[PDB]
Amino acid sequence: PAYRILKPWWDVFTDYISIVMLMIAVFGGTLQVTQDKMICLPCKWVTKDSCNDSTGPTGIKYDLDRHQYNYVDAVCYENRLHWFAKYFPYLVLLHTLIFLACSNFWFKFPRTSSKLEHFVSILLKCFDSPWTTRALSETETGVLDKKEGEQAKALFEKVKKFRTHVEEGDIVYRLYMRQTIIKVIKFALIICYTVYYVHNIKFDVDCTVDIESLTGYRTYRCAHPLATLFKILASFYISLVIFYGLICMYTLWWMLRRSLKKYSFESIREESSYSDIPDVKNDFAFMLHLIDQYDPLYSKRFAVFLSEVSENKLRQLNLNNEWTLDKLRQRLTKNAQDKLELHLFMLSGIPDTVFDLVELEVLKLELIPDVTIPPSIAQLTGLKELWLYHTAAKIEAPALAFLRENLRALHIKFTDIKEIPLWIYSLKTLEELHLTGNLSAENNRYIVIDGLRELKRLKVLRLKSNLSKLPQVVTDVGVHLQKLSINNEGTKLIVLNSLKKMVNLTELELIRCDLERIPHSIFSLHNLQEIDLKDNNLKTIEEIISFQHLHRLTCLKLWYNHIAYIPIQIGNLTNLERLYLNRNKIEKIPTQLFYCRKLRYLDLSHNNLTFLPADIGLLQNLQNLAVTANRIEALPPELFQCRKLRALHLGNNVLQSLPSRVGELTNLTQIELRGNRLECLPVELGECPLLKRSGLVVEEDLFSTLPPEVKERLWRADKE
Amino acid sequence: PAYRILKPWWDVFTDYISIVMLMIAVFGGTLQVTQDKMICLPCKWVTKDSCNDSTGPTGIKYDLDRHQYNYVDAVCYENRLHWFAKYFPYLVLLHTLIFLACSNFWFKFPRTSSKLEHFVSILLKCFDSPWTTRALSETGVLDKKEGEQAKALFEKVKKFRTHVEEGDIVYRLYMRQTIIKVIKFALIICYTVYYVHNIKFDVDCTVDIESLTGYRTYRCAHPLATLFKILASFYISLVIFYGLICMYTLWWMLRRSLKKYSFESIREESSYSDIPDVKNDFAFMLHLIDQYDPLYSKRFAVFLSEVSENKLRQLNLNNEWTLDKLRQRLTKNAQDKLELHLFMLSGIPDTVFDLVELEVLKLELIPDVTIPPSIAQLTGLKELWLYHTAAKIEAPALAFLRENLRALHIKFTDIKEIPLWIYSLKTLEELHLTGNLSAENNRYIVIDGLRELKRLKVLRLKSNLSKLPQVVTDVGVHLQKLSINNEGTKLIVLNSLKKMVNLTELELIRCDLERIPHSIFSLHNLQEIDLKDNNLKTIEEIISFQHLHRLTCLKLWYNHIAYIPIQIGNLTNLERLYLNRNKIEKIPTQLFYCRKLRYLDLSHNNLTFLPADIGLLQNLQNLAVTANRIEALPPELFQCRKLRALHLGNNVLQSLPSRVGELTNLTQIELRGNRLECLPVELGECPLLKRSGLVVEEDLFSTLPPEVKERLWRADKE
Repeated sequence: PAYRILKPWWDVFTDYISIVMLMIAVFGGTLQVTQDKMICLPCKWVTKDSCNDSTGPTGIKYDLDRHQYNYVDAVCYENRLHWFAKYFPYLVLLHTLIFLACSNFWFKFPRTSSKLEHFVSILLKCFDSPWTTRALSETETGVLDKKEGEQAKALFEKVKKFRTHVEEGDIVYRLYMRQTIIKVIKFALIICYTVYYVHNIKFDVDCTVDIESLTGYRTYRCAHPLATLFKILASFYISLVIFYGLICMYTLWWMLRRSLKKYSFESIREESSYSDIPDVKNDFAFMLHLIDQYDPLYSKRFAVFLSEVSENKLRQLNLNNEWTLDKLRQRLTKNAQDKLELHLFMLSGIPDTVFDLVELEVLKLELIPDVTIPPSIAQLTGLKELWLYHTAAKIEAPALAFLRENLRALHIKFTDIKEIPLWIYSLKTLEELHLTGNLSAENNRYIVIDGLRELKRLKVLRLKSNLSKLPQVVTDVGVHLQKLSINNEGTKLIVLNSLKKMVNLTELELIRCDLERIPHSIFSLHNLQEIDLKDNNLKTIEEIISFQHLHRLTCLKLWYNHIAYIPIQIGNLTNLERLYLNRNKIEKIPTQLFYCRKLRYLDLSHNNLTFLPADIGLLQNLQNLAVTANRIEALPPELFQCRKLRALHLGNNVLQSLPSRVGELTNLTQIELRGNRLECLPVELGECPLLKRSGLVVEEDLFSTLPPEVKERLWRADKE
Repeated sequence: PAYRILKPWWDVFTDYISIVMLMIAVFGGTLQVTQDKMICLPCKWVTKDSCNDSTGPTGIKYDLDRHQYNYVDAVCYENRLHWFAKYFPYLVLLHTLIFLACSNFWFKFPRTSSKLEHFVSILLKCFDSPWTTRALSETGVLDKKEGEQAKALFEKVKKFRTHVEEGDIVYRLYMRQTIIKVIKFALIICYTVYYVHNIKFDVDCTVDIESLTGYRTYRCAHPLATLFKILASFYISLVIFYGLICMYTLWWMLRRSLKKYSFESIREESSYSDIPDVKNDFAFMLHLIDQYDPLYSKRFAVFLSEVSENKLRQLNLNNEWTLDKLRQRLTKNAQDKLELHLFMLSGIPDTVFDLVELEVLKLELIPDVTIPPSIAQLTGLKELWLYHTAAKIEAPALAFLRENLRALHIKFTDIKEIPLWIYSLKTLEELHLTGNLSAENNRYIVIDGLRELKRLKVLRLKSNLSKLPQVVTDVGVHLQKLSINNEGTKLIVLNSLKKMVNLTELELIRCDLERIPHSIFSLHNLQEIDLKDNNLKTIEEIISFQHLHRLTCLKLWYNHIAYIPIQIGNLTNLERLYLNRNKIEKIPTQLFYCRKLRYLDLSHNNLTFLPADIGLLQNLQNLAVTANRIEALPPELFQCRKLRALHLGNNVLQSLPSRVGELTNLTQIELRGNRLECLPVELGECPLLKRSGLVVEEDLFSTLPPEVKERLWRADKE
């Protein structure tokens, strides 16, 4: 079958030498059996127990009939002919048979026969893999048949299983080594003893077989016809045995000096450049040096298929066949900005059809190990946002230039600096960046982001890296930043009075920065209009008067802090358009906060607030408000003065009764009252047009107290 | 075994000769084993160890028993008979076996055998290819799968050619085998024909055994000597024949130098020039196949040919794409033209030339494409887009396009992706260019043929131009519209543009001027101007625009203009003006002196007020001040009745003035992004405005009276 490739050249030569020696053995045996005789004649005069050997001549007569000739020849042949010459063909036959047995014993031993057949078959079908040729075709990738992809995946699995199963055995090598050694030693024996005894084949033989009572003679001389022929046959046989021994020594040295238990594949990965080709362990690399002696092409083809880069490409082609464009545009979803976005999570790579999703607007990556980005992403022109999460993705120069002028927002969440690609700074049209993952590492701080300056158009910079310091580079790029945002996730952000350098900062948001106060740099940042200081642990905030520097100060947030009182100086902060001070420890409300006549949106939930002053109606321009989880017990009438108010959130308070003045508020749309000890509700609450039952967040039992007309009105307003 | 085709006629003849030689050797060996003896008679009258041999006849009695006769016969046969005469059949057997071994060793040599089986298996399937028959028939329906198999066969042929042409092993082995056969035949002719005289029927032996026999000389008859003589004569004749054949083959191999295959006959007959000579160890195989049957060599040359591979790829692509899928993919572009666009295809499917309804064709990364005369079958085409698609043209296609192409879009990553024959067009009017073409010492040389477009009237140069080219300046003496976008590169004109007095609309996008050059003032015929993203901060140069007596539209948006110079009041001819994404904060009253103004965009600015002169612009129809800081709408805004779309989003509007219903002509308004509180009830009297034109949220929509809600739903519905 395929066993021809197992045998090296020196196996063919030895097999044919064995065939020739077996043939001469058979011919010698069949000739020696039916025709070998020994013609003996008596010696009349015997000198020194040996034959004397000393009118027309006459024939001597010995008075012996033919039957006596037969008897004496038989006896002389039986006793006085060397057993070496008599049994030559059978000895040669035995030597050839045992040589054949040693040659093919492993072929007939079922322990290793399974390994041999499995290895040769798998090598054949891997040399027959169309994927192997395509792997060296590149020495851009095409497409693999989905069925051929399945076949190649199954072949990969079977090859890995066979490697693990066979690299551990280590018996075939031992068997062939033993066979080689046995062949060498047996050749040595049959070249020593045969040549030692070869002179014993003589044409004439003197036998004194000591038979007189039946013959009357003592010594006899005999001619054996086949002595010349048998000597020639023995010479040819021992010459062939010498050749066999030469082959045995060659094979033994080749196997011993090579040390072929490990195969390095040192040329193929140096020529095809596939470093991901692992070396072969014992009982396997010997099987591969054998094939190399037959043909190294099979070795190269099999090593290419054992390569891991080949595995990556085959798996990527399987994925490319696996995904379809229609289902991709089906799964495309609206992101937090309601733009067409599909989060790429738990995916090793990217199918090649998805790069036809030209309508993609926002992208999100997650758990993708360094996927290659072909310029086919250039089809996805609308992609203005990207969310990088734990992915060291790799792009191509056309795709790089495409995303340079097609990306305006970006969101990086890297577990390491290497996960952020180096050519991101060439994407200079980027204006919104969202960084995550610690880059404030020791002795390499802010070195990679030194290229953030080069993003000249960077205008929104969201940072979550436990920033304990404001970088000089981030400060310099921040002079043209319109909105900077830093999330210290509990770490103490420090500015070293360098935040004031970013004068053109139109908005700023610091989350969990543990500032506990507002330095003069923030006040010196006059362009701030939207500001947040969440989880800064602020205790005293009376310095917000310096926020008067912010002439167009609109939104101010100091929520999630230790704040327990509100400065009277916030009265001079009339510019405040939006405010968010929840999750603090404030217990009262001062009359000065009501001077922020531009205030429109508010949130002061989860505080110890216990009353609502009469000047709340002075803040008419409010439209949304949240005061959940406080100590408010009654609704003052002035609270109902804010007619243009639309949304409310007043949960988890100690309120007990609801004044009918809530009916005065016509513009109300949503209101939260769940978490309060109310018993009866005024009917006027159901006279607000924009307010509906869905807008009215309140307990069901209190709603049952209202007239059924109010219930019907709320439901029928909810219907349309 | 398919190796029978590997055997030339002389190989089979040598095989038959060796078979006959083996048969006669076996016959001689078995007969010599069974019957070869000598019958000896002693000579009583001996002269000089020679038989002198000098009343009815009486027999001679030599006083010898039978066993003595047997003994003396054996002795003389062993001693006084020539070894060659006795061992002739075994020498013959040795010669036959070694001849067979020299015949088969290369077949039995695994190194050569692997290559031989690989070559024969590849050649058989090449002769079996379903595409070889078609290709040699043409010297047409092709299933996709058979095309895949043909391409795989091309790949395997290339692999084998790369792998084995380095060999030079089988040739050397066969040369050595032929040399060995020839020299061995010569030796076994010489020594045999010399010693053949030794075979005689009768021999004389003076074996000198007298102590046992008592005689001097013995004459023995060998019965089989005549038979062995006949066998030897037949065998030597056979050896002569074998040597003739071997020497003929050796000379023939040493005559034509089979190491290189000229490979010119088929390339000249079937017209496939890309069938070059194969190397050593491959020209050997091709020569041997030629010896057997050159039909298989011709069937292999096609898949060695490179025109064949390209034709097979083209055939596979054309079969892959059908008319129905192309008509399904036929869409409409933004120019209201029926548009079919193709991207990253190997070639041109020829089923496309039945869709005459196509008007705009777009090519993108479709390499090695030539434009066939079949495009004359498609006359409805009017725009061609070549995006990094280096295309060559055939004569009828270019002739048809010269009278049937009007607008051309060329996008290139390199100069050579621009075909040089495009200049010969004479009905081409609109041209759009995409790609850098600046150069050092040879700047703007590819476009030296741009002059050859005398029908060019509309031009667009997005070519990374740091300078205005000379040839474009020359060709500008007949253009109508010139579009320039240097992709942020600063544009240099420097008195090289004013010659184009025929220009009516000039667009300078991202030219990075930062200030308007003087030459543009020579364009009296200029009517619509754009200077987007040119970092313009001072725009006083418009004082010279009084020369432009038809200056109707203007756009200076995406710049850094801090203020509006009052001289705008002189440009009454302006009817539209877009100035968004600028740093302007105040609006001088002279801006409202251009009563012809109808459209205006002031988005993304530092504006905080609307002057009461806004009503002086009665012709105004559309406005966009989105992302500004306007607090309230002065009722003068409502003076302009023919307002038709307003964009007030992302502003600080607190309430909508009740005069909203006065503007009957209004068709859209934007109010999301503004600090609005309640929509006025007058919003219910809008004649043409609908919910589609009402850009506002549902929570502010609920403030509308339910009658207004019903009216808005009905207007949106139909």
